This record gives sequence, structure tokens and C-alpha cells, in this order.
Amino acid sequence: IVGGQEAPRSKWPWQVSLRVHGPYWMHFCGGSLIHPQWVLTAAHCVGPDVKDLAALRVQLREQHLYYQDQLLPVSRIIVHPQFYTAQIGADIALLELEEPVKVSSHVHTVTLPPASETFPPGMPCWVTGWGDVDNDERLPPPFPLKQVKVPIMENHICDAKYHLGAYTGDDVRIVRDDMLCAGNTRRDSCQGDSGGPLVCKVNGTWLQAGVVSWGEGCAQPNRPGIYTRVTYYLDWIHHYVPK
Amino acid sequence: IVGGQEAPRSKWPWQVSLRVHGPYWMHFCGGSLIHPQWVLTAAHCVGPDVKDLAALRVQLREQHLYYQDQLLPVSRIIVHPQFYTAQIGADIALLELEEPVKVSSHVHTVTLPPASETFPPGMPCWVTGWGDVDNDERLPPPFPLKQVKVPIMENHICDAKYHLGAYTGDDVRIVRDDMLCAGNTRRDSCQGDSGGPLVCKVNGTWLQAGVVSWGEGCAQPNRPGIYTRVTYYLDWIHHYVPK
Amino acid sequence: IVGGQEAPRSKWPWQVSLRVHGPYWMHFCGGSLIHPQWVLTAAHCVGPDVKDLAALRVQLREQHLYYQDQLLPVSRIIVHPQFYTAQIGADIALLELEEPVKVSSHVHTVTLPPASETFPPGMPCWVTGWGDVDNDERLPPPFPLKQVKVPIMENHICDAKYHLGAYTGDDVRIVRDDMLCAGNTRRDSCQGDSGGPLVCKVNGTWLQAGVVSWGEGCAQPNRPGIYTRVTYYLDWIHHYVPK
Amino acid sequence: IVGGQEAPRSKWPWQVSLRVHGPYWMHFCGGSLIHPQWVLTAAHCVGPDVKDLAALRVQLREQHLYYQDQLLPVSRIIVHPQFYTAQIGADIALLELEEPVKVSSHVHTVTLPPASETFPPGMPCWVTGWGDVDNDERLPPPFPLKQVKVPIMENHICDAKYHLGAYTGDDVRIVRDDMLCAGNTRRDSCQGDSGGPLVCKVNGTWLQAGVVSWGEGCAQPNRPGIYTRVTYYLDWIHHYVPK
Ligand SMILES: C[Si](C)(O[Si](C)(C)c1coc2ccc(C(=O)N3CCC(c4cccc(CN)c4)CC3)cc12)c1coc2ccc(C(=O)N3CCC(c4cccc(CN)c4)CC3)cc12
Ligand SMILES: C[Si](C)(O[Si](C)(C)c1coc2ccc(C(=O)N3CCC(c4cccc(CN)c4)CC3)cc12)c1coc2ccc(C(=O)N3CCC(c4cccc(CN)c4)CC3)cc12
Ligand SMILES: [Cl-]
Ligand SMILES: [Cl-]
Ligand SMILES: [Cl-]
Ligand SMILES: [Cl-]
Repeated sequence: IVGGQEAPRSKWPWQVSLRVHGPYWMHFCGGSLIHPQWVLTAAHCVGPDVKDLAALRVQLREQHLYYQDQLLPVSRIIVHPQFYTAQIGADIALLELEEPVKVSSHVHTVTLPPASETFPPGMPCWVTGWGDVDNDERLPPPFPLKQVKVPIMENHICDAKYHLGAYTGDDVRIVRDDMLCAGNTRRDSCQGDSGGPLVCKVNGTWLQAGVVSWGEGCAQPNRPGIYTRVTYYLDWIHHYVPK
Repeated sequence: IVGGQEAPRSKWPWQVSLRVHGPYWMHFCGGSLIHPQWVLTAAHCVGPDVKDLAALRVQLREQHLYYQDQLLPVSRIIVHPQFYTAQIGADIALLELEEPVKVSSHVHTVTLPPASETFPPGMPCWVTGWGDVDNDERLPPPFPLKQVKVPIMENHICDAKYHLGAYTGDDVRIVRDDMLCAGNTRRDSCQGDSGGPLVCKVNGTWLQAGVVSWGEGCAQPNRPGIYTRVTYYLDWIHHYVPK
Repeated sequence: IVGGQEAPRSKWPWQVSLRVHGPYWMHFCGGSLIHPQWVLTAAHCVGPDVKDLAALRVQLREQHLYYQDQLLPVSRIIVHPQFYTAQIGADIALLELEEPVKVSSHVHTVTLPPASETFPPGMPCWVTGWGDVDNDERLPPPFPLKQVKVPIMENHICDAKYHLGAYTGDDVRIVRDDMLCAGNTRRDSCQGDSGGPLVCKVNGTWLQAGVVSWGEGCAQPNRPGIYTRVTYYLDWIHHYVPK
Repeated sequence: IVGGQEAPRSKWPWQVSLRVHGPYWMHFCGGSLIHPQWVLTAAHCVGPDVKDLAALRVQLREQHLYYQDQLLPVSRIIVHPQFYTAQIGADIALLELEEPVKVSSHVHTVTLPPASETFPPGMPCWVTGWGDVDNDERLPPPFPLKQVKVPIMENHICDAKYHLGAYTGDDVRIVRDDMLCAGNTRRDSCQGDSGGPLVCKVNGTWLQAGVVSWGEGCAQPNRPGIYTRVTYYLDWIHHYVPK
């Protein structure tokens, strides 16, 4: 997270951390608890090439990474079959937990938006994670969960910004219709935040609008953060996750 | 270049090296001389973002990098407007030199293929360059130009390989129709070879079939190297370079 | 620490961590609390060149680095004037804290040895710290304090080992008389453990025999760890620290 | 070499490069041809631990490293038996070549000084090598041999300078009697120049005064380059090398 601060312990009860087996169970990507037995994340965290399930675990909301880990095994990785790279799109994946989590006020699910939900330009949303704090700047120990408030950007404007200072033809889409943009040169998600949630409070209810997907660096001029648009893939999500 | 060997001095008179300004004028991609005032390279080497032309120079065929440099400045960088990433396609670009080069038996242009040549499996083709000699292994000093003979794999077969060990659906195309596949687990191009030539001997004449573009690593199982298919982009090239 | 295990919370109440200011207050050496206002460490951790005192802080016994830091600033750095490198000797230094620490069962001083204790082979001795767990392997998060029991090797025997596989003449002393050897190819201190304590239980009391100083790598054949012999430097220490 | 320039091809016919076996025969240290069958170098380049002779070769004077290598095998490494580290001293070694070199005006021996030779403070001398061009700045390709003119410094002054900004007692020697100092904040030897020659023209004859040994960084305030004093070790040298 670039330009944020450390999150209050009471906030973001759905945030998860994805961990890969090595010398330790290291954080590589974020995710969100969308049902007691399912995590929503980015396909590029876990694909497109097939991964060993035994080398992956999930960690539920933690103030500080690694300090009080209680690692959860995963029973299935479901990567959207249209995914090959984040720039092409379909950057979305599900992880089915081995058990349902017992929900509490401290760890619980996020609400998905209705199909019709339009998160309008300017709407204040929040992105969270334990990613880098700037380009090539790691989150320092003790690895607090960070948050930053970022406004939704309209696709057409976000696409136009990506074309400024580029050779790419103006009518050739960079930011595609299954993607959503947020952030500026002071506030953004960054590497390690991938797969985590962009959430917006709509009439007082928190809805997950996006999944951290990609961008050109973090907080760079004319290069807002790009997210997979959750509304776009609701039907695919609902094919596996109970409503 | 993975596999193969140091090129004889008499071969590949069209090979160029692209250099970026820093503590020294460092090699970062290859290219080919297609006209005395024009170099053909990969878009990903010089885009999609606009770079400072003053910080780019070209070196004509050299047996060893850096030893006998005579760097040439560039007046224009022209990048295919469809280009955004190598995995999407249109990985092709042109550099106009500030002056025409004087040609000779040692340094001269390569012939572009007619629109109809398809470069089928079994054709004798070579890829050349100063890139890495295996995944994450640098070409050692004194940096000789390398060459390797690479076998063509038909696009549909190549695409099908790219789907083995992938989540990507089998009918979601990975290797696109403007690309070409060649190489195996002993013979391939690698990082630093990008933008250079794949040339095939057709009826006694060397034609440039491909521009080194991408792949999943270098010389990995089921993952041939991918080239930009030059025939696909002949009309574009001819918008800029005289016939 | 190579080998051994995470220390129980009740053990080594004297262990400290030295921190250098940067993107975070990073652990770079250990130390020991020898008086409420004084820490004993290795000279090589803080010298021979004079450093900015404002950029140094000390953390008292913590089970996990960084998680619950309460950093304490330093008023004086006193380095043995014979010191230039660890291989020459006099690898010993004192830090005066700006305030006295409040002691308890969890955090308190270690007892210095009488001038006459020699710490012979067979004595039960432990070395503790947050350093590397093998040559060039970092202690992973969450950075637990480690301990390992290390066997003492008599100085002359240790010196003779240091000469095996060396050009150095056998009568040119390597392990000097102000040093002490301990450890083997399974149990040793390592980088990041420097400046911390080697403690040996003598007649029911824990005494600090050694300060972690140097060695040829960590847990390597014929190369025990080398410590600064605390008894050699008692008079110096007592020039500064009250009895 | 810090602050130098590329050497004329006619200069320094005694300079050699020491090469270690890996992915290529990489330069690690300098040396000097002091007899047709012997190279003078620093012991820290090849010790104090015993090295495999088969993994070492010598390269005679070359304008550019790696370009025209003709690598020479070594038949004996002789490391001064008093050597353990450069800061202690005796940082001097001999390599006996498998054959005598055939001398020419382009490659030939350097003259050693007489025992009595005093290279006085201020005398202009030259150091040469293919080392780093500043702290942590590698010599760029095509790796030219560099030179820089450096004045001799008196030991007592050099020792005093090393004490400025240090905790080390003023009467505790840092720069020892077998060492010689030269250089300033604009001109110095650096890592990779080790073992190469410091040469001074005395009444029109070039004599080797020093062997590049160590220092605190390169070209740092109050930290001149330190060399092994060749006069000090003449008798040891003459024990193996014919006069
Ligand atoms: C994940 Si990749 C490594 O991405 Si790119 C550097 C190619 C990339 C393409 O578009 C981009 C657009 C942006 C960024 C970028 O700036 N990022 C940093 C910031 C980050 C980020 C993350 C989270 C949030 C935010 C928002 N602020 C940003 C997103 C990535 C990176 C990119 C990649 C995608 O598909 C691939 C397919 C293959 C490979 C691959 O294996 N290689 C590349 C090709 C190479 C090769 C070279 C020559 C010849 C051959 C033939 N043998 C091979 C071998 C190694 C790599 C990839
Ligand atoms: C200890 Si240092 C960093 O030197 Si060494 C790595 C060659 C060393 C000398 O003896 C040793 C003996 C052992 C080890 C070693 O193996 N270690 C790894 C393990 C570690 C350790 C730590 C804790 C516990 C244990 C026990 N298991 C071990 C101790 C170090 C290392 C060494 C050193 C001491 O005094 C110095 C003074 C100066 C410098 C220094 O600044 N430089 C070296 C010289 C160099 C230079 C080169 C050519 C010309 C010039 C002139 N401009 C300069 C510039 C950079 C470095 C040092
Ligand atoms: Cl919340
Ligand atoms: Cl040819
Ligand atoms: Cl204890
Ligand atoms: Cl000369």
C-alpha cells in the first residue's frame, strides 16, 4: 500500500494473506473472505500455471504478518479459465478452504455487490494489504496491515491516462471492460497487495468493488491502479460460491 | 541464446545491438538492419512508454560487445500502435537512424519475406544474439554474438503445448496468429535476444521470419520461444521503410 | 544462531538487540545488559569509526523482533581503544543508556565472571541471538530469539584447527589470548549474533564468558566460533561501569 | 582505480590479471611480473586458506580484459606465512608460472627497489588495475586497464589519518611498518586492484614500491590507500625469485 497508514484492528475483517512454502510461510498476495469457506483473489497470484496445493496456505486477518499465524490449508484453486496475464484480463481466482471459518466480528466475510451496482467515479473506496509501500520499497517489519482511501476512476478516463506518454494507439484499449481503476500519485496498491480487496461503502454498507490486479508501477503519474471489476465476474463467482 | 555457439565473423551482417545510456552504453535488446536507415526490433524493447531518444544508440554487427563500439544515434522510434505487451501481440517496432549506414559484405541488410511465406516445420532457421545463455545466466565476457539453429513448431501445436500445465482454457488462444514458435529445451532465444532476428534460408536466400519476442522462460518443457511473425506486419513496415 | 531452538520467554533476561535507523529500526547486533544503565557489546558492531549516536537505539529482551518494540536511546558509545578489527582483538564496547532501565524477572542484568574463571572444555555454555541461522541464511519472520548450547574448545586446540587448510604459519597465532572458542559444525553463532552473550552456568550462577565476535563463517569444519574473552577486559569494563 | 584514466598501450608492461575458474575466467586481483617466471601479488587475493591451483590462471598485460585472453597456468602459490588478514599485514604472495614468459617491450618485468630505497613523501607514483572505479562501482565493459597518479604518504601521517573519526587509541597502530600509503579523495586503488603494483619512477627508473593491499573504502576522507611495502619483504621475495 502506497500512501496509507496502518489499519485499526477493528477494520477489514475479511482481509486475508496468501502464503507460499519455503524457509518460512511467506506472504505473496492478498485475498478476501467472501463466504466462510471461500477466498477471492487474483488469478496472477496463483496462475496461469498450475501450482502445488500443499505449498499454499491462507491466513485470516492479522494485524502484523507472521506474529500470530494460524495457517489454513486450501482444498481447491479455481483460476478463471480466460486468465493468461493481468493485461489481458480475467485476473480473478477462488480458493476453497478445507473447512469453513467460524465467523466473528473480528473475522468475517465481505459483501459482494449486486450485478447492477455501479461504483461511480469519485466514490471513496479503500484498498488494504501488506504490499510494498512504494516501487521496490518493501513493507518493513513488523508488517502491519495498511489501508488507503482511493477514489474510483471511470474506465474511459483511466484508459486515456494509460495512453498519455505511450506509443499505443488511442483506440486500442489498455484498460479493458472487466477492469476498474482507482488511485493517484499519492495513494495506490502495489506489489504484494495483489488479489486483495478494493471496498467501497455504499449507503453505509461495505461492498467489494475490485480485486487488486496490476498497473504500471505504483503511484506513478498517469498510471492509476487497476483492479478486476467484481461485478463483471459475479456469475462466475456464483457458479462456485453459495449465495 | 541457449545452446548453439559463437557466430563466425562472416555470418549475420544484419545483426544489431540496442544500447541504453548509463554508466556505459549497455546492450539491452537486439535488432536487424532492414534498410540503411532503418532497424527492425521488438516493441517491448522500446515501448509501450515513450523513451528519450538521446539515451538510445545502435551498434552495427560486432563480434564482441563493447570492444570496438561505434555507436549510432536514432532520429525516430516508431512502435506498432496495437502494441501494449508481448503476450497480447504486435511486438514490433522501427528505429530510424540519423544517417544512412554504409553497407558492405560485413554489415548489410536482411531481406524481408514475401507476404505469402508461412515458415513451416522443417525449415532451417537460426536465431542470433547477445542475450542470456540460460534462464537467469548472463552471456559471459567477452560477449560473443551467438547463433542457434531452432526448429519451427506449427502455431496450433505450439498453442496446445502452452496450455499443458496451465489453468487457461484450451480454447483461449495463447500463441496468437501474429506470432511464430520455434526452439526446444536445448535451443532457444532468451532475455537480451529480444528484438533480434529469426532468419530462415528459403531457396538460397535468408529471409527474416521472426522478431524475438517472448516465451515462458528459455528452453523450458512445452514452452517454445515465441516470435513476432514478420509477414503479418509487412504493410505496416512499408508505411515507413522504402522498398 | 546455527542449530539449537527458539528460547523460552523466561530465559536470557539480559539479551538486547541493537538497532540502526533506516526505513525501520533494523537489528544489526546483539548485546547484554550488565548494569541498568549499561550494555556490553562487540566493538566491531559500533566501530572502529565513530557513528551518530542518534541513529542507534537498543531494545531490551523481546521474544520476537520488531513486534513489541520500545526503543531506548544511547548517551555514550565507548569502544576499547585497542580495537581495530575482530581478528586483531579487543572486540569489546559499552553503550551507556540515557536512562537506567527498570529491572524485573523478565529483564535484568547478567553477572560478569571473576577474573580467575577460565571456562574450560566441558562447561555448559549457551549463545543466544537473532542472527543468521546458517551462512547467508536470514532468521525468518517472526524473528524469534534463538539459543544453542555450544561446546568450549581450548584456545590452543582452536588455534591449531584454524591453521588446518591455511597457509598461515603454525606458530603465527590466529586465535589470540583475549579470545575464547566455542561451537562446532552443528552449533554456532552467526552474523547478526555479534555482540551478544555467551553465558556458562558456574556453581548455579550464569556468568558471561564471551561476547560474540567472529569466526570463518558459521558452523564450518575446523572453524569454531570465536568470542571476546570477557575476563580479559574486566578492568576496562570497570573503568566505566559501577560495581 | 578511482579517478584515473585508461592507460596507453605502451605503459605498464608488467601488469597482470589473476583469473578464477567459473562460468568464465573472471578477474579477481592484479599482480606484477617481477621475473619471467614469477608474479608478485597480495596474499589476501589467494589466501589465507589454501586454494586449488587448477582454478587459477594468470593473464599478462592486456588493454581490455577478456578480449584477447591467453591464460597461463600457475605451478605454485607462495603466500607469506605471517599472513592472516590485510589489517595485520604480511599481505604478499608469489605465483610461480608453469613456464617463463618470453619478454618483449610490450610485456616485461618490473624492477624491484633496493633494500635501502626510501620512497619519500610526495614522490609521484602510479597505481594500475582493472578494479572498481568507485565504492561499489564496477569497471564497465570493455574493461580497460586504468592508471592514476598518487603521491606517497609518510606512515606516521597515514596512521594519524586513519585515527581521525575513530575510537582506536592514537598510540595503537592501524597502518603498520610493513605498509605504505598513497592516495586521496580523488585518486586511489579499489577492490579488484588488489595485488597489483604501485610503481614510482626514481631518477628515471620505474621501481615497484607497493602491492595494493587494503584501505577503508576507496577515495574516502582521511583514508588513503594502503599497500604492502615491497622493501620490507625483499628478502622473503629473494628467497624464491632469482636476482
Ligand atoms: C507477470 Si510478467 C513477468 O509481466 Si511483464 C514485466 C511481461 C508486464 C507486462 O505488462 C505490464 C504492465 C505493468 C507491469 C508493472 O509495472 N508491474 C509492477 C507493478 C505491479 C502492480 C501490482 C499490484 C498493484 C499495482 C497497482 N499499482 C501494480 C504490476 C506489474 C508489468 C508488466 C509476464 C506475463 O506474461 C509472461 C509470459 C512469459 C514471461 C517470461 O517467462 N519471461 C518473459 C519473456 C522472456 C523471454 C525473452 C526472450 C525470448 C524468450 C524465448 N525463450 C523469452 C523469458 C521470461 C513473463 C510474463
Ligand atoms: C572483517 Si572485514 C569486512 O574483512 Si574480511 C571479509 C576480508 C575478514 C578478515 O578476516 C576474516 C575472518 C573471518 C571472516 C568471516 O568468515 N566472517 C563471516 C562470519 C562472521 C561471524 C559473525 C559472528 C559469529 C561468527 C562465528 N561463527 C562469525 C565473521 C566474518 C571474514 C574475515 C575488514 C576488516 O578491516 C577492514 C578494513 C577495511 C575494509 C574495507 O573497507 N574494504 C576492504 C578493502 C577494500 C580495498 C581494496 C583494495 C584497495 C583499497 C584501497 N582503497 C581498498 C575496500 C573495502 C574491510 C575490513
Ligand atoms: Cl471494515
Ligand atoms: Cl548470414
Ligand atoms: Cl536464563
Ligand atoms: Cl611503464
